[PDB]
Amino acid sequence: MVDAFLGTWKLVDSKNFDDYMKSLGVGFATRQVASMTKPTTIIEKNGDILTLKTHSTFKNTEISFKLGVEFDETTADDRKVKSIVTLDGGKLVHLQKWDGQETTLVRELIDGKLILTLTHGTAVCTRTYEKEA
Ligand SMILES: CCCCCCCCCC(=O)O
Repeated sequence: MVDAFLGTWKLVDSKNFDDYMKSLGVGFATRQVASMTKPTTIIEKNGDILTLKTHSTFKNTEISFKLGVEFDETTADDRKVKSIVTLDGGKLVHLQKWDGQETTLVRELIDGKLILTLTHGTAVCTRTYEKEA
């Protein structure tokens, strides 16, 4: 039951993204630009294959995956990670692993908004997306 996630979403609120980027080792100049960007996230499905696009004026990313199947991913900050996306309690949980480190990207629907929670180390960032029609 991934169907409620599908569509086009626009960032409307961000808390502590600088704290998350610093924890990942992102350089101050990239943090500047990223702090002022309002990405568009598009989530599409074709059968068992999900595609997640993140578009912005700064960086674009795209991944395609099947739920529960590991994949190789190159992140926006140029980390080469082993990724798995699963559905857990109605949340879309994206785990990235590299160099014995982990970060989670959890997406949940609350009151029709998409809440993305990013955790690395002690850093927790919350990003709120709203559906575009
Ligand atoms: C340039 C820093 C990149 C950090 C990793 C990707 C974070 C995604 C944020 C989002 O989709 O809203």
